Amino acid sequence: SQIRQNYSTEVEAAVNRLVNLYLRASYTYLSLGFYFDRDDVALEGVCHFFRELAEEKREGAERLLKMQNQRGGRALFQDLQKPSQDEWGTTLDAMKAAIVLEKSLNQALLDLHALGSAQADPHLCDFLESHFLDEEVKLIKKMGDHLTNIQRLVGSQAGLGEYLFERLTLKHD
Amino acid sequence: SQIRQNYSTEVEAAVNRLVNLYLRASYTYLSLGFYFDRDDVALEGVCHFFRELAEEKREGAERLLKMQNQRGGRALFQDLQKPSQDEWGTTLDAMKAAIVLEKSLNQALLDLHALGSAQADPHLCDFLESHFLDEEVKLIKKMGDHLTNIQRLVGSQAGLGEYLFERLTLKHD
Amino acid sequence: SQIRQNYSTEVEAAVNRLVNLYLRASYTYLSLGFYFDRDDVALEGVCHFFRELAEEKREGAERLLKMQNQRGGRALFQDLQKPSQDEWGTTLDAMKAAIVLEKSLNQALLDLHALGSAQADPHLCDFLESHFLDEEVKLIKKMGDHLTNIQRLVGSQAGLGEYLFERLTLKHD
Amino acid sequence: SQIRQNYSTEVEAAVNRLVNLYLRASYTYLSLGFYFDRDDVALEGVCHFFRELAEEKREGAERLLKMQNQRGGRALFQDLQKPSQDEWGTTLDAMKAAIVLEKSLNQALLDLHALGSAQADPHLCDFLESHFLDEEVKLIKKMGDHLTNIQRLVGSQAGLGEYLFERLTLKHD
Ligand SMILES: [Pd+2]
Ligand SMILES: [Pd+2]
Ligand SMILES: [Pd+2]
Ligand SMILES: [Pd+2]
Ligand SMILES: [Pd+2]
Ligand SMILES: [Pd+2]
Ligand SMILES: [Pd+2]
Ligand SMILES: [Pd+2]
Ligand SMILES: [Pd+2]
Ligand SMILES: [Pd+2]
Ligand SMILES: [Pd+2]
Ligand SMILES: [Pd+2]
Ligand SMILES: [Pd+2]
Ligand SMILES: [Pd+2]
Ligand SMILES: [Pd+2]
Ligand SMILES: [Pd+2]
Ligand SMILES: [Pd+2]
Ligand SMILES: [Pd+2]
Ligand SMILES: [Pd+2]
Ligand SMILES: [Pd+2]
Ligand SMILES: [Pd+2]
Ligand SMILES: [Pd+2]
Ligand SMILES: [Pd+2]
Ligand SMILES: [Pd+2]
Ligand SMILES: [Pd+2]
Ligand SMILES: [Pd+2]
Ligand SMILES: [Pd+2]
Ligand SMILES: [Pd+2]
Ligand SMILES: [Pd+2]
Ligand SMILES: [Pd+2]
Ligand SMILES: [Pd+2]
Ligand SMILES: [Pd+2]
Ligand SMILES: [Pd+2]
Ligand SMILES: [Pd+2]
Ligand SMILES: [Pd+2]
Ligand SMILES: [Pd+2]
Repeated sequence: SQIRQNYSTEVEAAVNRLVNLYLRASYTYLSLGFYFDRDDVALEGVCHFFRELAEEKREGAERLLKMQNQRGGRALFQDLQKPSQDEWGTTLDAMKAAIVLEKSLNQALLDLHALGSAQADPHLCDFLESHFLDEEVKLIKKMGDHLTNIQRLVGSQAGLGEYLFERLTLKHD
Repeated sequence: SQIRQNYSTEVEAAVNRLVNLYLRASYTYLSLGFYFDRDDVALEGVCHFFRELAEEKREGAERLLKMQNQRGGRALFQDLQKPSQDEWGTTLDAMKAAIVLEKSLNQALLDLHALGSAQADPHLCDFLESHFLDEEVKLIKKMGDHLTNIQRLVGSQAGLGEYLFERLTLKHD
Repeated sequence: SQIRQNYSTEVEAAVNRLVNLYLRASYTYLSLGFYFDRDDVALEGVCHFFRELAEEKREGAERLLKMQNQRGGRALFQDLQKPSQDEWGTTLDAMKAAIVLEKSLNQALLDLHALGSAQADPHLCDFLESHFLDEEVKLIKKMGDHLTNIQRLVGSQAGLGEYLFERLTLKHD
Repeated sequence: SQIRQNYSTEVEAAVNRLVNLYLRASYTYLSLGFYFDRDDVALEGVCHFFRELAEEKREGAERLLKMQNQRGGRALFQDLQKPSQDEWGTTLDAMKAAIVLEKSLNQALLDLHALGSAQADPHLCDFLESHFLDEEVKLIKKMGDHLTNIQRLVGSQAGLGEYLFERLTLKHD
């Protein structure tokens, strides 16, 4: 209790929930990544795109935890539920699932920001702005762009389009 | 009056008060620093920790003054009261006094931010966020950590614990 | 099914279970790390030791998943249960909990190796040997050493001993 | 006979057979490589992929021979039969033939390892593990991945898919 100042029990609880959501997202991306690495799926560009996102979500959770400790709150961890699917279908299906996931994280961030604004907590506000809200927007725009390109490349020749997208948009170094 | 825009007389007065509080804090840290440099106290790690904080508070006051001029307000200086003590007791006593001081500065920042939000002044809001609120949080967490370690090192052997903290946590380059 | 060769359904299931155990361990270390970063605990050496172990357990899970895909098995993820404690007591308590955890992972590795030897699967054997069994042994020896030193430093002056261990054994760069 | 120790006549014979199988494989890859270099086939990415595999199989045979001499066994060479085909069809046909070949080599390695484990010959075991079993697994996963991508790229437009795979997956420096 020695440092805690202007940090409500409600914000503290909502930051712990958000941490669980970011770790859940990280776990979802780990599964997406290993799915595309299956010898019967074998799209390497799609597998590391999803593995970079896993790392990013884990880092987001870690930033939230550091902040919680900086404000004198107490981290409380809960079970992490498994990803929503065991098999993720096509690149199109996966990118759709990813956007749905990012939008749910975005909405949780907005819900937390609204809470902090109602709680008169400008530090929370500035933290969430500078570290999460803009990265989320940029990420969702990128996924939106990917999805449009995937979608354009379907019809008639789906195997061909899925290969070319991975080779020409996704793949790497 | 040629540039001043959306900058109330109330915010202007509160920024001048905050400048006085930061200079008061800087002066308090100058005294803490020279106290630990006394030949009958002689803890050099504690003396420069407090001298870096003096510089930081002075710079915070200077940032506020620059902003006041940028917005077309007018700096007005008042007498600076002397620090609350002439002798600061133990490292434990001093770190406690320092935390009390930072928390009072933090609360003044929150009070100013609330004022600026009530005044519809988003520039003030962004200024205080990006430059003061987060640094204050980080500083108070660091002092909290120090205090916990000091506290742990007492009982039975206080001289020994105060020496070891200065040597092993504080001291320097 | 195009590549899978000499890889039983039993080994595949046991590798998925082991992956869950390594991720659980990683999560346990994340919680231990943030616990020691609390302003009312404030032992930084203990916090990053535990954060390096979190990364190591995550990497172990990832190595297992890559192997599973190399052999044509299918990764299946389950819920990750939360760590066994919300508060981890002293450095001594924490190091004890860590050793218990590593020994349970070690035993799971031995159980999997025995399975693979009973299944006539020399690739599994060589994989587990070269990548997990020796690292586990080395890690447990290191934790054992830490625990002995912690234990030596208690009696009479526990706060002092816990500070000195963190400063002189643990802490860092 | 001056050095030979714990090395059975049965293992020695099986190592000579395995050497013949690796040289046969190397010869098969030499033929696959020159087939794709025909002016009426002309897929350069597919031709050097197969030429790197020829070199790798030759090196595997050479490693086995060196080991045989290290253990005091005697290399005995037999006729090398010609590859199973004179013309290898499409890239798809060829990659399928390659996987069949690697899996037969893998099975021969497992059969030799089982022999050495039944013969109480831990050196053989460690040799085969560290030098052959893992490389074989990794190679077969890579071929599996290739085959999946080839397969995806067929239907309707086979010429186009075979060109794009060679250009975008296979080809080189
Ligand atoms: Pd506290
Ligand atoms: Pd991958
Ligand atoms: Pd990648
Ligand atoms: Pd990847
Ligand atoms: Pd990658
Ligand atoms: Pd990348
Ligand atoms: Pd706000
Ligand atoms: Pd905000
Ligand atoms: Pd704000
Ligand atoms: Pd003016
Ligand atoms: Pd000094
Ligand atoms: Pd100093
Ligand atoms: Pd000094
Ligand atoms: Pd100094
Ligand atoms: Pd310094
Ligand atoms: Pd505002
Ligand atoms: Pd603000
Ligand atoms: Pd604002
Ligand atoms: Pd398969
Ligand atoms: Pd830390
Ligand atoms: Pd550390
Ligand atoms: Pd740390
Ligand atoms: Pd660290
Ligand atoms: Pd380290
Ligand atoms: Pd074995
Ligand atoms: Pd083994
Ligand atoms: Pd073995
Ligand atoms: Pd001999
Ligand atoms: Pd060629
Ligand atoms: Pd080539
Ligand atoms: Pd070639
Ligand atoms: Pd070439
Ligand atoms: Pd090459
Ligand atoms: Pd063996
Ligand atoms: Pd072996
Ligand atoms: Pd062995």
